[PDB]
Amino acid sequence: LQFKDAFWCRDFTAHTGYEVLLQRLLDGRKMCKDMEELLRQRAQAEERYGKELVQIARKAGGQTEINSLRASFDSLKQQMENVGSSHIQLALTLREELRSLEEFRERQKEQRKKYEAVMDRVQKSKLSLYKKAMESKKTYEQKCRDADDAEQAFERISANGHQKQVEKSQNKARQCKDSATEAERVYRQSIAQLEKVRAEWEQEHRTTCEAFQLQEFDRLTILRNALWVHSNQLSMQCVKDDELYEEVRLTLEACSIDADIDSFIQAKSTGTEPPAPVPYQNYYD
Amino acid sequence: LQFKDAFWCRDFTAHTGYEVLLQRLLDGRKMCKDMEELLRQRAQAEERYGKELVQIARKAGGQTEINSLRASFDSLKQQMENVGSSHIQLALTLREELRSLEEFRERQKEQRKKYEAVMDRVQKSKLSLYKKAMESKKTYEQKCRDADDAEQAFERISANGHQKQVEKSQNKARQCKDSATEAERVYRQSIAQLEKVRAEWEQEHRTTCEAFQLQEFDRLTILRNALWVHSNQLSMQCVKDDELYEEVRLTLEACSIDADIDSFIQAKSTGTEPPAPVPYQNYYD
Repeated sequence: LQFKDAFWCRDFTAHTGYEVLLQRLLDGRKMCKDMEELLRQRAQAEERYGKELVQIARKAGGQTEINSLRASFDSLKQQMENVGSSHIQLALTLREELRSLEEFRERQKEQRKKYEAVMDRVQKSKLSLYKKAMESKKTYEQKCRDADDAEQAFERISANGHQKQVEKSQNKARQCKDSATEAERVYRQSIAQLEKVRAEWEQEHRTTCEAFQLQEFDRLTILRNALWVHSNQLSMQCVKDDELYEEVRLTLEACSIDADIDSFIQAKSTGTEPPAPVPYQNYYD
Repeated sequence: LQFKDAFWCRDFTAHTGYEVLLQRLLDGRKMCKDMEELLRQRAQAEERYGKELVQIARKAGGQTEINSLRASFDSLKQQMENVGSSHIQLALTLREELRSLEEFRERQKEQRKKYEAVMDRVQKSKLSLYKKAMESKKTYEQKCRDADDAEQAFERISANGHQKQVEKSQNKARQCKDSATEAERVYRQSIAQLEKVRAEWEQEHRTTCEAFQLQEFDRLTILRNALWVHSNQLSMQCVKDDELYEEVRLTLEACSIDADIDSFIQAKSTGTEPPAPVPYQNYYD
């Protein structure tokens, strides 16, 4: 199905098809803004979260610990900062995707406005010339009835009437037929002018429908792609973080409880022999 | 080598080995607090981050969109709330791990204080009896020098001195030797009392060292496992989030651009034929 084949109106004076299509583009524009707002707020959350993780890592303690357990705790603080910075970078990625959608939306608005100007102009002219044609049609039909009455009035009083009275109706019927001829010419001219604009309107409408369908195809394409890219970027963030936390686990594999205890003893041992007992010392021996 | 075999002092009055071991337990207690503070702050970040994701999802728009693209956007909002709620649950998980370490830390302090009480009592008694023994040694040696002087005074005048003077110095020298003998028995007893406490101190020291080593083994074990659990819980969060974002991609695979355009046309189509042209209508037909 195409837009150009499904949004016509049997009513000559109705442009509901164009109104419905234009309303769809406005609804699509709102959808693009909502997708933009979600990216903006998500980016703000990621930056706030990422900065907080970095602050926790930089301010965390562990300075009284030594050896392999210290190296494992230091690894966690280091990888926390790496995750936090990676989320700050993710916020920049989301804001670039947001900027791309923002550019696409205004580009579509610019082109949409041009078609709106053409359609508004030709639709107003079409309804104006239709109004004039129906006014000319009414006048033409009244002038015909006026001419028929004048002719019937002439034939009536021309059977036993005075030449002066007949001459009055003779001229009145002639003037009425002249007015009917002129009203027909104006009516025919009104029909010709309306037909010229109707042909232009039909082509512009069909042209606009093809353009509006291309905009909708492009918008649905870029919005579906944006959701796919967004979901992948979030999934890629989970993979990056998992790899960074794995670095902590790898350090933990090198953490041996016995080695740390042996390391403390070797570094801080004060002596291996208890003090000798205090004996009695004879002052003369 | 063990704590009980490596933290002795050859100096009888020094307990640096016990002081060094006690300092290590205090440093280890600070390390447990630092691990507690990191978990506490990480939980706060996860709760704040999780709550923000839920609010973004609940307030996000998309109400003007229809059909499969709407279902994809609604899927993203739904999975955002599921991720946000999952992070709030993660914060509760972290606070339970934090509570477990807090309980372990205070249990160790309670037991540590008990060993400190035993060591403080026997070390002070050991230093007290040593001080008294050295005082008895000083008194005993002074009484001996007094006896030597009294004996030297007797030997001086016993060659050409008056019998009365010689007898007088003989009695003074004998009385001084008696005082030195009495002071010797006091000195010998001081040594015996100190030796009983020295043996008691040595056994208590060895007992405390074995206990302090068991505490260090327990602390290093629970802190190593806490880091392992923490890293695993964060990695499990990456997998949970990745599974939730995968649900969005599954919805996107069912998103067809042609189907959405066809669905809009079928629902909003206004007509398939353009309006007929307005002809000139002869009043006499």
